[PDB]
Amino acid sequence: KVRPCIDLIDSLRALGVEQDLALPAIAVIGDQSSGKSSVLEALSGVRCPLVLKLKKLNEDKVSYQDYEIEIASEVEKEINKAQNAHELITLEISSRDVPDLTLIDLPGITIGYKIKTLIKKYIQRQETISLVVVPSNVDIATTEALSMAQEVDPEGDRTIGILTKPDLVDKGTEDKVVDVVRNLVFHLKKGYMIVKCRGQQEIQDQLSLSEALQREKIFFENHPYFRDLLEEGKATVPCLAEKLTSELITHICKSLPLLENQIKETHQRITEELQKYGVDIPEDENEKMFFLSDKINAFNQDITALMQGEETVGEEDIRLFTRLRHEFHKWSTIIENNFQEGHKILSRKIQKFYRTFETIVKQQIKALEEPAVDMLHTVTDMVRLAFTDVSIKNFEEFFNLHRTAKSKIEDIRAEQEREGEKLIRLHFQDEQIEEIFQHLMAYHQEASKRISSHIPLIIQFFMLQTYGQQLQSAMSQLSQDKDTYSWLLKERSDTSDKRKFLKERLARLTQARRRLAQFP
Repeated sequence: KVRPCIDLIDSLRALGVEQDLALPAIAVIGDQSSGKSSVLEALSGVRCPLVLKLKKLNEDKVSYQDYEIEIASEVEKEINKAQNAHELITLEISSRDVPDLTLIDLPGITIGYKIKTLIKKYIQRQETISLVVVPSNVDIATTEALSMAQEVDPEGDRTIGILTKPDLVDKGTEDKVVDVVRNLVFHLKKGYMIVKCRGQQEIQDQLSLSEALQREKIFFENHPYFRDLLEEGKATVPCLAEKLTSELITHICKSLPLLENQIKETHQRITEELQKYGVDIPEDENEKMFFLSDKINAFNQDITALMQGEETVGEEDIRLFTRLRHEFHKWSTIIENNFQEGHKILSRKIQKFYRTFETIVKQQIKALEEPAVDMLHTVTDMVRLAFTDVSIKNFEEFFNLHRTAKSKIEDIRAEQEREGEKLIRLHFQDEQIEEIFQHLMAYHQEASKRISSHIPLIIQFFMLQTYGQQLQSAMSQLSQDKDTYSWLLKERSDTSDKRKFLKERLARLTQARRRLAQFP
């Protein structure tokens, strides 16, 4: 309760988690000449977002990005150095008088469009308490500070007001200031406080900061309007310090369960989104082999589905096997047309008044040779298209795997298609082997059937079965050649990087859980 509640969040902040996760905080809103700079001086005792981690010392540190310096006089120079070097700068101070309190200071309001958005970036989170610093003589209605605070915190339930430099309050309107601090104008759950600090003329001398601590108490003890606010514990820096730490702790404690609820669901969101980008490539050579082999197996199964007309397809389209059945139907029609036209051609020679007629049927049969070979070509093209479309679906992220697959797909096409043409072509050399009209016409039906049957079977044999077979064999052999694993498993840098960032994000999220679970 004492100090740990604060130690908790700040280390979660040091985790770099704050980008994935909202951490309980007091954000310090600065105005134009609000003198906020001086108020922090009062608490600390000594621009892109500054984190003030304050710890009060018996026994008796600055970090820009990764690096740090150690000592209290030198602090001023280290600050301005780090800046020149929107990223968090943390400052940890420890002395007997400094409060136990962590604040985050933002650039004061005034390329301005950007500062609002930076400020809004912190303020809009219901886990942020907006700590508004405005000079007390100016109307609070006009101040940009409150307006921002109000834009984000409509009900004033996460905002705290600091009125500054109560000297320059126009005489006659002291009671208006008192109504604001007493909460009578714009109502804040967490309230108002008023403080007096280092003005223009003392910052030039820079007389001692602890002497100023005694300069407040006599300003408020003697002031006729504000003496009443001190009796009510709403005036001075030491009072301000106590209230802030009281309020911070109350916030952190209130916030915890809704936060442990928030980390879980974020963890999920990252892990769900992490799924879409595959998995890591194993360091171990053997695990590498199993990884590649599994990838080969799924390619090889998608190829298999094609071979069997089993592959999963769209509602309108049809399976490759079926598309080849339609080619094969077109082919039968070609046989049918060839058969009858040969019938017409033969009657035009027999009643034109033996082996002259044998030759004529033979020529009618040979004419089918090119339809057959075209069909060979037409079908390999379909399968090649199919096989490469599988290689796309499986190996896009692994371009060498895809490159290699394509290469085999092409190499085995050239080989199988050659073999298929050979057998088709040779089939039409093997073929040279009114009672005459019939004998020839019956001979003609036999030959066609032979041809109508074998040609598709050869096409199917070489360009679908043997083709798929060999390719699968070829791919499966990649797993034997270990010194190519490094090349084959090279993957796209785009998704390779996307995964890398998420794993890092998820890592920091996991540490967070760990430290949060440790605390109770």
